[PDB]
This record gives sequence, structure tokens and C-alpha cells, in this order.
Amino acid sequence: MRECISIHVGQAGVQIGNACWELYCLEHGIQPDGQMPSDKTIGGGDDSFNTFFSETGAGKHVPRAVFVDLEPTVIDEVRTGTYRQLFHPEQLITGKEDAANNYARGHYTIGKEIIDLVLDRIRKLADQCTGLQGFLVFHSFGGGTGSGFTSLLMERLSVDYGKKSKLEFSIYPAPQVSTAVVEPYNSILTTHTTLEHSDCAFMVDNEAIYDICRRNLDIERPTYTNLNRLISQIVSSITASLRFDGALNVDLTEFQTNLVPYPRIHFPLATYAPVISAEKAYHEQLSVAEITNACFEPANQMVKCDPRHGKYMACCLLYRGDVVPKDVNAAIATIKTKRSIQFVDWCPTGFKVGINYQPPTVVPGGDLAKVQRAVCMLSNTTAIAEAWARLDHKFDLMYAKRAFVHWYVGEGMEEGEFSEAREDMAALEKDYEEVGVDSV
Amino acid sequence: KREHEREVIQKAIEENNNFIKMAKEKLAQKMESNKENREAHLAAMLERLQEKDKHAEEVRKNKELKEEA
Amino acid sequence: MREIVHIQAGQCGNQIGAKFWEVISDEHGIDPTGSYHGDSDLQLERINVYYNEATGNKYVPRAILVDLEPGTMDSVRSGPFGQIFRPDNFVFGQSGAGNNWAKGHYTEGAELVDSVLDVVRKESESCDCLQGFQLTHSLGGGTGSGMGTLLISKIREEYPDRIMNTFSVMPSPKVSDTVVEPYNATLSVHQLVENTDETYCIDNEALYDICFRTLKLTTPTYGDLNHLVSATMSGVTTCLRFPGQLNADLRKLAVNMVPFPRLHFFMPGFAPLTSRLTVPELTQQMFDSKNMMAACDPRHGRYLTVAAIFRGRMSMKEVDEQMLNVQNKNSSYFVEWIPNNVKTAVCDIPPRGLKMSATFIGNSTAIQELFKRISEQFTAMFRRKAFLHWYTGEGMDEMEFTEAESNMNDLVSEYQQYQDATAD
Ligand SMILES: CC[C@H](C)[C@@H]([C@@H](CC(=O)N1CCC[C@H]1[C@H](OC)[C@@H](C)C(=O)N[C@H](C)[C@@H](O)c1ccccc1)OC)N(C)C(=O)[C@@H](NC(=O)[C@@H](NC)C(C)C)C(C)C
Ligand SMILES: Nc1nc2c(ncn2[C@@H]2O[C@H](COP(=O)(O)OP(=O)(O)OP(=O)(O)O)[C@@H](O)[C@H]2O)c(=O)[nH]1
Ligand SMILES: Nc1nc2c(ncn2[C@@H]2O[C@H](COP(=O)(O)OP(=O)(O)O)[C@@H](O)[C@H]2O)c(=O)[nH]1
Ligand SMILES: [Ca+2]
Ligand SMILES: [Mg+2]
Ligand SMILES: [Mg+2]
Repeated sequence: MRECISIHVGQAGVQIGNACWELYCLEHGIQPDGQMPSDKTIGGGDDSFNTFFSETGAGKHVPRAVFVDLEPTVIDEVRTGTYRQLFHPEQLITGKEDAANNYARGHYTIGKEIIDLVLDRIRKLADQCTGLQGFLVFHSFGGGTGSGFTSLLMERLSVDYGKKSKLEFSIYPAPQVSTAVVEPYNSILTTHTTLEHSDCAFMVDNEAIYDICRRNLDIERPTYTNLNRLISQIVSSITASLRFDGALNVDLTEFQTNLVPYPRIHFPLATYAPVISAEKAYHEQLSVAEITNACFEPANQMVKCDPRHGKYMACCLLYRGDVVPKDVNAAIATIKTKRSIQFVDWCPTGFKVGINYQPPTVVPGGDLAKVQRAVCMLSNTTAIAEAWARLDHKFDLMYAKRAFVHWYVGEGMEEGEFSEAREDMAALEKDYEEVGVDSV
Repeated sequence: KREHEREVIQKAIEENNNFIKMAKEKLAQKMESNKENREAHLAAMLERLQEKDKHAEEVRKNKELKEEA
Repeated sequence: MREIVHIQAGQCGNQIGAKFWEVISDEHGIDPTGSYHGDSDLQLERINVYYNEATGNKYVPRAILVDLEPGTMDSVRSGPFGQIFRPDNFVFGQSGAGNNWAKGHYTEGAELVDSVLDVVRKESESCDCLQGFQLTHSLGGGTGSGMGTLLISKIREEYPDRIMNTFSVMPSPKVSDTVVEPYNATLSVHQLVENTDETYCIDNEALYDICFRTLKLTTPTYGDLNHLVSATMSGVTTCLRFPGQLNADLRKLAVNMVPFPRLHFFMPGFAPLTSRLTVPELTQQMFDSKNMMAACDPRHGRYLTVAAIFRGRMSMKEVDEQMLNVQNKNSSYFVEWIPNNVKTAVCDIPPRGLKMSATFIGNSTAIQELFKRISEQFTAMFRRKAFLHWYTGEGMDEMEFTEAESNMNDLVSEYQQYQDATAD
């Protein structure tokens, strides 16, 4: 019951999936061959970790996950890597030719050749569930597959599963690690196409993560491996309420109720603490009060933007580890005194809090210190729209000269789809302005 | 009150079904339009290349005509 | 898994072609007999992009050698790496093209083109997933320029969805005194603007100037020029041949480099340029006009797009800092309406004989200087209708010359239009 199916799309989605599933295995005590000695029910069960793992008669715990990419070389590393036994081969799906950083190839020319096979494999996972809750979809904004195939997939999932919930983890581009000049086009196209199909989307700004790795972990030039280990901790924080239970645990769906006041306003800002190196964490106790305060420091946000220049519509705190109610209540009291957190006039101001007692885990060879307690704040702030404005501006610069547009038109797209997508983004920015205005 | 309860749940079903229906139709429209556009772009490209072939035939025809004179 | 088919045509095409295969064979640890004897797995990771595997673990270049006379190809065959090529992939006539584009394109070349296509199909059929074609050729002669462009058209007809890439050697009076060269080049450029996706402009003018002025070679040989060419071709194909993130295949390169379909002519550059370095120095030099393989000053135009490739063991932090520095300090020379238009790749494997090197690929509107130089030479002959009988005698019409000139001048106009454009 309450199963969640994860779908990892394109290089970024797949590589982040690697990092997340490895971390989940460590958190639950699952070996790379999928055995879990602590699990006494063989071949099934309804424990909390079963929302994310099915089981075979032979004791294997198998991710409820599909990996899909339009070329094989990234998923091939999964197929031959450390966790190769973890996945059934049919969960790992590849084509031969990728989308070449072109939304149109991912959604149409190339994506159309594999979409039916992908849905068939998702259906096999869905059939195993006794109460499927929804999907978690991981993908880049910038890549041709991450943008175009994800959009196609989300549209097809709405048809095949109706309003079954679909959440996204979406990688927002940064120039330090970007690989295509047309990423703003792909970003706007996929955000427009997916908007009415997604219930909640957590944007992960690669520049924010890049900065945190440089500044907090003293990593000179972060790699995708550095970025993805940090990202996976944030994803783990957010999915922890689904995978563990405890008296103080609050389900992700309850946070979602508070976080989404209108269907289109569904992009929470995540902020995570503590991000600290072993060297600096040694002989340093980071209290509940300290990690909570860090949630309101924009340096720790997953998306670059300034909530102090915006208004809040909701604030959720997701704690894990050695965290007791009295300390959380005292920390929030302090914050409400010292920080001006301004809410819109039509929302209550109380923070919604969940606590999971299982402490954070780290993967061997990482740069993150292992800590006794951590927190992820999820906030609904008008400031998140800053991220749209930056992308929309880059789109506008190129589109005004129709730069690169012929690559899309040559694959069957029309200029009307570009302008329609950009107009939807203009309307989204206007929606975020409007919810911030005081009531009459 | 019971009639109202029935109406509310049938409304929920109808709106879910209509969402699926319109998603389904939008997608079929988009895919057909894309297919036709891409095929037309390829057709035009081939058409131009085939005109080059014809032109080349004329060039050789022209050379042959010049030759005996 | 993503194969490239290589075609080399005419004297120049086969000369630089052979050198390219010698150079990357060494980089991938392939010996002249096709046997692998290398030290690192990174050498074999993407070997199938350029080589077929045969029995007994032999690697054979996916290469087709084309000419209308047999001399150069005989030279290649009894070369160092002559035996590495597939014998059936040598396709040659006997009568030559006499430095006549019309012979290459309409007459002699047209008689040989079908047997070349037979070899192309054989190589393409056995591909797991063909990405496209790369052609080496000169624009000044008759076979490479005329038959080379004919092959492009024919291949495009049967593979219209694949990428077509050329390494095109531009003629210069300094290197050769053949009078008809601007005709052959202008007729060629007319074909390339319509039918290739990306063309590297290898300018003999620039090659001669580097050899004479920089390398201080009093009398540069063709061998000297080709040394630059092979270094360059190695550099710009590094991201295709070794594992990597950026511009890792022909189509992703094109999507990053070509904002408008006709503007697909690149100015390559290489550092260091030496004959008998810090990251800041590498970076300075690769953006330096003295290091460009096309005879154009980038400070006389603006960059639409740039790809930079660094090779060797170096600090990626430093490379990132220096690339940001170059763009910031020279912001006027990058079009503001294409954000983030400079992409950088680093490959750990240096080229033979260097600790580190840098290769530059620019789509700069200053490339119009190259086309203007040709156009000037062209029009000087064509205004007085000089030497046209060579071409009309093969059946060509004057109007085709006019159209070719017209198209090339249009290409120049378009570079200027985008050089002049502003964001606001
Ligand atoms: C500047 C134009 C080319 C570059 C030079 C060069 C030709 C060359 O290198 N030639 C003519 C094929 C033989 C080759 C060289 O000969 C010494 C060998 C060693 C070679 O470079 N071999 C290389 C490794 C080989 O791959 C190869 C490449 C191309 C062709 C043949 C062989 O010789 C100085 N030439 C014609 C010249 O310098 C001649 N200059 C002129 O003709 C001038 N007008 C009088 C202009 C056109 C340059 C002088 C000899 C009078
Ligand atoms: N955080 C993170 N970002 C990544 C990773 N891989 C790629 N990206 C980002 O994703 C964008 C590029 O899209 P990719 O996911 O590589 O492309 P793809 O989905 O495989 O699509 P095609 O290759 O075009 O078929 C750029 O913004 C990259 O910085 C990763 O492992 N982690
Ligand atoms: N860089 C370089 N240029 C060459 C070489 N051989 C010929 N060329 C140039 O190519 C043009 C002549 O074309 P060529 O290839 O000799 O004629 P083809 O055999 O009919 O293609 C002239 O501008 C020459 O300067 C070479 O080995 N290297
Ligand atoms: Ca069990
Ligand atoms: Mg990819
Ligand atoms: Mg010659």
C-alpha cells in the first residue's frame, strides 16, 4: 500500500537516481545484491520501506524504479556497476541515439520510438502495487531527453493514470556545468508542457548546489558526483516521510496540502542544513536551533532567489535524527522573533513540522559530515519566480533573433509552440505576482 | 441531500474523465502535426537535391550538344 | 556505437586525411597493422566512432579514399600507415580532374561517384548507429572540390537525417599559383552553404602565415602545412573520440555551434603553436588571431558561438577562471543575444609530444573576411570572363557562376547582419 514509483529520465535523472538509490539502500540496510537481513518477512510486506522497494521470494529488495535514456552509455554504467544486481534488467531502458539537446527530438522524433515500451515497463511496476500513490519523476530541464521525453512521458501518464499524483525533481541549468546553448529553450518548452500534468515540482538549481559544494564543502571544482551526493540528501529528506514511520512523522502529502494553494503554484523552495565537511563538523554540535536558523539563510537554498524580497504562502520543516518537540518549538519561537518572515495576508503563518527519528546517512567517500540531525525546509515563496524570470530572459534574447530555432523546426515543431510556451511562462510569473498582492 | 451527494461524486468522475480525454486529444493532435511538419521538411530537402540531379543531367546534355560542333 | 564514416578526396584531401589517421591512430594506440598496443582503457572506450573491429582484434579505419588519378593514393598505400586501410575502400579513376571543378562535379567525378557510393553504403550498413560523415578535401583543385561536393549531395540524398561535416582547405595565392582556384572555391562554397551542417575552414593563407611568421620556416612545405592541419583535426575531434560531456557527437556539436543553418563555417585554432605553458597562457594564445587556422581577425567581428577544448593534466578550476576572464574582458566580441555561448571541455589525454594543449572552434562573423578575399579574386577573373571555357566546355552555363557568386556574397551579408544586431 502507498507505493511510489520513481522514474529517472536522461543523464541527469539517471545519475541522480544512482545517488538516491545507493543512499536509500544504506539508510534501510539493503546490500547491493538487494538482501536486507533486518527484514524478517520474506517476499513481501507492508513496512514503510516497501513504499519504495518491492521484494522477491528470494529476499531481494528491488527499487520501484524505471531508468530511461535515449542513448545507452549512462544506464550501461548502472548495468555493470556496483548496484547492478539491485535492478531487474527490464527496469533499465535505453535507446541508441539521444535527443542531441533538442526538446523536439526527445518529445517527438526519437522519444516516440520508445515511449510505448517505457509505459509498458511502468505498467509492470504499477501492477505490483496494492495502493499506488503516485510517481516521482527525475530529469533535467536542459537536456533533450530530460526536457522533451519527460514532457511526453508526463502527458502519457496523465492519460494512463488519470489524476494519480506526479511529483518532479527538476534540474535547473547553471552555466558552470551546462552542456548546451539552447537549455533555456528546452527549459521553457518542458515547463509549459508539463505544468498541467504535475502536482508538485521541486526545482534543483545546479548553480545553488555548485555554490554550496564550493563554499560549504570546500570543493574546488564540483563534479556531477559532488552535486548528486548533495542532491540525494535533499531528495532523501523529502521522501523520508514515505520510507520511515514514527509517531512524529508527517506525510509528504500533508506538506503538499499546505504548499500548493492553487494548481499552478506548485513549486516549493527547498533549503537544507547542515551542509558541513567532516573537518569542520568535528567537535561541533549543531543544535536544532542552529540547523533551523540555517533554513532561513539563502546560501543554503536549492534554488538561487531571495525570499526576503518576497512573501511566504507556506513554510514546512522536515526534521530527521535526534530532534525532540520541545527543541523544535523553541527554535521556531526564536526565529519568529528575529527574522521577519512575511506571509501573504490570506495564509496562516504557522509552520508545519514533521520529525523522522532515523538520522541522516552518508555514503562512503563523500564530503558531507555525518551528523546527528538535519532539516529540510520546504517553503512556498513568491521569490521562486526569480528562477523563471532568469530563464525567460535568456529565452527572450535568443528567440528575438530566432537563434537555433531551425533545429526545432527541422524536427517538426512550429514557432507557435515557442510563443505559446513563453506566454504560459509570462502568465506564471504574473500568477506569482498576483498571489503576493494584499486582499481588498 | 442524497441526490446532491450523488451529483458531487459523478461530477468528480466526469471532470477526471474529461481531463484524460483532452490530454489524450491534445497529444494526438501535436504528434500528428509534428509528423507532418518533419516529413514535409525532409520532402522539400529531397526535392531540392533531386533538382540538382536534373540540373547535372542538363550540364552533361549541354556538353554533348557542344561537342560535335 | 555512434559511428562516423570518413571520406577523403583528391590530392589535398588524401594527404591531410592520411595524416589525420596517422595522428589519431597513435593517440588511440593503434599501430600501422591495426593492432592495439596501448596503455589506457580510455583509448578504446570510444574507438568504434572511427574504427571497425575485425578478426584477431584488428582495428580498421572507417575511411574511404577517393581520387580521379591514382598517384596520391598509391603514395598513401605505401605510406607508414598505408596497410591499415581497407584495400577495397580505395576508389580511384585514371584520367584526373585537371584542377577543373566542372570535371570533378559533372563529368569525370560523376562517372566515378556511383562506385564511391557503393563503398559508402557498405560502411554505413554495418553501423550500429551512424551519426554522420566527415569529408577532407581542398576547395581549390578539381577532384576534392568538385567531386567532393558532388559526393556530399549524393550522400545527403540517401542519408538526409545524418550530420555532414567537412574539413575544407581554402586556397591562397601564396601556397599555389593555379589561376582558376578562386573559381573552384567559389563554386565549392556555393555547394557547402546549402549541403553541409558544419565546415571547418582550413585556410592555406593562415597555414602559410603561421609557418613563415611564427614557426619561422623560410620555405614552408606542404608537409609543414599539414602538420598544423593534423594537429587541428585531432583537436577538434577530441570530444568525439574520448569519453566526455560536451559536444560528444556531431549533432550536439552542431546544435551548440550553428544558430542559423547557413552560418556553419568555423574558424579553428590551436595552442601552443611551436617548432624549434600555464593555463592563462594557453587560453590567451588560443583566442589570439595568430593562432587561427583561418586568415581572419576575430577582433574584426563578433563570436556567435565558441567551443574550447583543453587537453592534458591541468586544474579545471584554473581553466574555468581563465575562460570566464577571456569572455568578461572581451565581452564586446561575443554577441549578447546568445547567452553563455562559449562552451569548454577538458580531456585528460594530451596529444603526442605535449603536456597540455588547447583547441579552439569559433563561429565568428569575422569569417566573412575569408569569403571576401575569395570573392575579390573570383570577381577579378569573372568580370572579364577569363578562363571560363574550361568550365563551359564541360557543359556549364555562365549563370551558375553568377548564382555561386551571388550565394557567397549573400553569406557575407548575413554574417554582417548578425554582427550588427543588438539585444535592445
Ligand atoms: C608554398 C607551396 C608549397 C608548400 C611549396 C612546397 C611544396 C612541397 O612541399 N612539396 C611538393 C610535393 C613535394 C612537397 C615536399 O617537397 C619538398 C615534400 C617534402 C612534402 O612536403 N612531403 C609531405 C610530407 C607529403 O605528405 C606530401 C604532401 C603533399 C604533396 C606531396 C607530398 O615546396 C617548397 N612550393 C611548391 C614552393 O615553395 C614553390 N613555390 C611556388 O611554386 C611559388 N610560385 C613560384 C608559390 C606557388 C608558392 C617553390 C618550390 C618554387
Ligand atoms: N545535478 C546534475 N546535473 C546534471 C547531471 N547530468 C547532466 N546534468 C545537467 O543536465 C543538463 C543536460 O541534460 P542531460 O540530462 O545531460 O541530457 P539528457 O536528458 O541525457 O538529454 P540528451 O543527452 O539531449 O538526450 C545540463 O544542465 C547539465 O548540467 C548530473 O548527473 N547531475
Ligand atoms: N594544406 C594542404 N593543401 C594542399 C595539399 N595538397 C594540395 N593542396 C591545396 O589544394 C589545392 C589544389 O587541390 P588538389 O587537392 O591538389 O586538387 P585535386 O586533387 O583535384 O583535389 C591548392 O590550393 C593546394 O594549395 C596538402 O597536402 N596540404
Ligand atoms: Ca519484508
Ligand atoms: Mg543524454
Ligand atoms: Mg594538385
